[PDB]
Amino acid sequence: IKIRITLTSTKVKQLENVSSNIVKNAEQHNLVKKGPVRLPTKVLKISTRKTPNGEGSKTWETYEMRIHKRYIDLEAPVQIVKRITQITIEPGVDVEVVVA
Amino acid sequence: RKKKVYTTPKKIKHKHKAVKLAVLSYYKVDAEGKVTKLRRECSNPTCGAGVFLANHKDRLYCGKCHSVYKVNA
Amino acid sequence: LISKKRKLVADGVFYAELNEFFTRELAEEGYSGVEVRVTPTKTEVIIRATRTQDVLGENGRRINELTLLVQKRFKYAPGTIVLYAERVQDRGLSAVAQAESMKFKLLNGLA
Amino acid sequence: ENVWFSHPRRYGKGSRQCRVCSSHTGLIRKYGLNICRQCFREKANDIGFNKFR
Amino acid sequence: MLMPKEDRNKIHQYLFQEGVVVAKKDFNQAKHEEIDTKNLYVIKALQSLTSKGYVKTQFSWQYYYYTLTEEGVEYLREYLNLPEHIVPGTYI
RNA sequence: ACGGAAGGGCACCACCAGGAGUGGAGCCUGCGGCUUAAUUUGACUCAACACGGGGAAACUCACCAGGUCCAGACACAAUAAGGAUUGACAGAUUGAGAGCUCUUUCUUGAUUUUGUGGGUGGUGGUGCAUGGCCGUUCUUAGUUGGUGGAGUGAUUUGUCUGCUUAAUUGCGAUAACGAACGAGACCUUAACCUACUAAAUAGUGGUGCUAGCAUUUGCUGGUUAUCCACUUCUUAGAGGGACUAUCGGUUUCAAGCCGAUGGAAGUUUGAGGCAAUAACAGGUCUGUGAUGCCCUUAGACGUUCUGGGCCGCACGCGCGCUACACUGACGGAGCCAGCGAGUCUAACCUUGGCCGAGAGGUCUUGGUAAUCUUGUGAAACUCCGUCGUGCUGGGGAUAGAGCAUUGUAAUUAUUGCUCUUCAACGAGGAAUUCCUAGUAAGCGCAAGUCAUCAGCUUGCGUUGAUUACGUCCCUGCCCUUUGUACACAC
Ligand SMILES: [Mg+2]
Ligand SMILES: [Mg+2]
Ligand SMILES: [Mg+2]
Ligand SMILES: [Mg+2]
Ligand SMILES: [Mg+2]
Ligand SMILES: [Mg+2]
Ligand SMILES: [Mg+2]
Ligand SMILES: [Mg+2]
Ligand SMILES: [Mg+2]
Ligand SMILES: [Mg+2]
Ligand SMILES: [Mg+2]
Ligand SMILES: [Mg+2]
Ligand SMILES: [Mg+2]
Ligand SMILES: [Mg+2]
Ligand SMILES: [Mg+2]
Ligand SMILES: [Mg+2]
Ligand SMILES: [Mg+2]
Ligand SMILES: [Mg+2]
Ligand SMILES: [Mg+2]
Ligand SMILES: [Mg+2]
Ligand SMILES: [Mg+2]
Ligand SMILES: [Mg+2]
Ligand SMILES: [Mg+2]
Ligand SMILES: [Mg+2]
Ligand SMILES: [Mg+2]
Ligand SMILES: [Mg+2]
Ligand SMILES: [Mg+2]
Ligand SMILES: [Mg+2]
Ligand SMILES: [Zn+2]
Ligand SMILES: [Zn+2]
Repeated sequence: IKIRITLTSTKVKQLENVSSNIVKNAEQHNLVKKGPVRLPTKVLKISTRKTPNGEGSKTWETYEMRIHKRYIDLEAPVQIVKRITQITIEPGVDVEVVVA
Repeated sequence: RKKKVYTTPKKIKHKHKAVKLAVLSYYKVDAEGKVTKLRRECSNPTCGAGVFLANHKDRLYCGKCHSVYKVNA
Repeated sequence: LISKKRKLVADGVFYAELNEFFTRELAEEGYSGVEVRVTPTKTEVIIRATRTQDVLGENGRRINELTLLVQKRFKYAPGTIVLYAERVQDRGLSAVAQAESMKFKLLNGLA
Repeated sequence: ENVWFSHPRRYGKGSRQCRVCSSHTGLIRKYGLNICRQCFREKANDIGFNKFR
Repeated sequence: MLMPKEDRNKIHQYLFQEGVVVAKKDFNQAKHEEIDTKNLYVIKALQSLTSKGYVKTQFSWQYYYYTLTEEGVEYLREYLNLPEHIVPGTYI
């Protein structure tokens, strides 16, 4: 029934908690799956002069945002599908469910 | 800021205030009592025969189709 | 239909604009931060304050005002945005709150 | 009139400004956040940007 | 500032119906969202309203959040010719 | 605090031993002065001068010559529906289909206009009136209470003679005891895991289909719905691992130091982030709808339109890019990375096909991205040849002409391309900068600014040396003792 669930968070602990509860749910329902594939955590860099004005030693500041992306592939009926989208929500964690 | 010269002409020249001419809305009326019409009106179906064209000279200027009607008697 | 990078920086800018709006509006009510939990069926916004009674107002009037402002500003649909208020734990362990208290005291004229 | 705001503002430093300070100089246009560098340094920990190295 | 009565009452009836209004601080926009009137007219009408105690403002990143008071809702009732207790933005 | 006083200990923003250099030429860029209608302005030792993320056509923009608008809220008074006021075709006028203003009349109808007060705005002044941020003193190891003790007191001890350490880090000694901050611990990153979890958005092997050469099994390849199996390489998540381990020397024989072995890793493993007290009358009101005061506030210093300028050049400095050639230029072949960015109510990164010498144009395609651009087939590099010590095929400014692209607009060339012109420069004087290993240096690539414009910056990787592993001689820092007629403190 070919569903992909992608999770695109910044918080590794919340993301892994979500992944763990999803996979153990699918395992106690005994659903075939491709395990949680962890894509490269992508770093968003922004380099800025530390100062508002221009004088001083040219001190630079690199701010980073680490985006962690996981995906899981499930074979599942419509009931388990609708309840899985009902649940597996935590703050700061964004989900995308797509069929086919 | 040193000073302002205003080498421009002495030209504080702001325009009219929609010059306060006297009472208006003259079509005009006969003695007891038939009415006539000054200020020949427009040719548009949107004009409900209540808007006066102007007549400056060699041109009649509208008020409803506020500018576009121009063939002069 | 937006990339995840820009999606997340938009989430961050949304949180920041909300924080600034609330720390300008509800300063007299002990605004000690906000949380934003998006979800299927809605996004909920949990304000953490002290004077929750004054944040609510009568009949949730001010909460309705703020929900409408947020919706109109951020182009949400009516019903897709919800606001909750919560009495913050450990009022003394919140720097913004004590700073606002200092501000109001120094403005009222205390030393 | 029709000359009050005539000049196009489709590109250049006049087509953009900080969504906070309404300033044209020093824009961070990366990732579509459009914030001056100063206000970015102010609001980074709120936006989710942090220093690690 | 001078503006047409239909536009002023558009602003006022939208404000009475909703309870609030948000206006980007972008003059020369010529089209407010959710109102067919100029954003300049919106902003300055509600500014005139602010100065006489009826409505209140918060700028917050160039957006002019406006919300009305009891004086404002009573004034707008008297102005829009509506009955006593018709509807504010105060329904539970 | 200072000392051309002593003692001890440190630093390639100091030196030694050297490397690459800059200063010398051309050009780019910033600063000054000069010029100018304006050539906006801030910043002047380190701690100003490729800095204001400042690569300015317009905007940006603050400056100059001019022209509009009002966004002057609100209150009061006046005028005033026998009309407050608004707008307007055409012509004159104006750079200008700005009624801006005037001619002429039309249009609108209480929102306004005039005045008074009072506000609003200001890249206007004050950074010596402030906030916040940053930089620096200061990348060193220093700072502080409580209670006791010394002193009339300011103050001191604690916070130390020695040894040690990168380190007031420790051993310890001891009128001090017990604490705190900083340092360290911490966090991130780079290096190890053939051990865990797995994964057509990363791979590998085999088996099907298939191309070629050999044919005797084999070798090289392709192949999305051929599946099967796996996770060494790749990705991460949880964990392990190094703690100077073991051994030998050296030290009151303590802290610790040196050498060797093992190990992926033994300079606090490497590089960073965070980073104390006290201060500068450092910078910044030109980041802020952060701001007091002053000024201005409708022929406004508000705002906006047009056009110029910020590039203007007899000169002087700073950061840099090109080079002065054979360890080389050119032409062909060979041919290898990594950090990253990318389209929504839009038009981004663009493969492939065709056209064009070229730039580039066009028809399509994929990608909201570990999947597509992109193995980013980068450059230096290597191999074959041409040249031959000749300001030469080194070098490529300065100029002429043309073809394209970006953009409303390129004229004081935006940039790209083609041909031609082919200047200085023959290794750089007094001086002076950076640097101790995957570092210097060479080499290019991505991103930032960005419609276009890199010679700049932030990072990435590719090739990869010499020379110390020490000292306090110069320039400075730290602690102690000492002298001082210094205290804005040599
Ligand atoms: Mg030397
Ligand atoms: Mg050189
Ligand atoms: Mg220094
Ligand atoms: Mg300009
Ligand atoms: Mg201009
Ligand atoms: Mg101005
Ligand atoms: Mg100062
Ligand atoms: Mg200051
Ligand atoms: Mg005492
Ligand atoms: Mg005593
Ligand atoms: Mg004491
Ligand atoms: Mg095969
Ligand atoms: Mg031993
Ligand atoms: Mg370290
Ligand atoms: Mg400031
Ligand atoms: Mg300049
Ligand atoms: Mg510099
Ligand atoms: Mg040549
Ligand atoms: Mg070659
Ligand atoms: Mg690669
Ligand atoms: Mg030196
Ligand atoms: Mg670029
Ligand atoms: Mg330019
Ligand atoms: Mg620059
Ligand atoms: Mg050394
Ligand atoms: Mg003496
Ligand atoms: Mg004295
Ligand atoms: Mg002297
Ligand atoms: Zn008509
Ligand atoms: Zn800003």
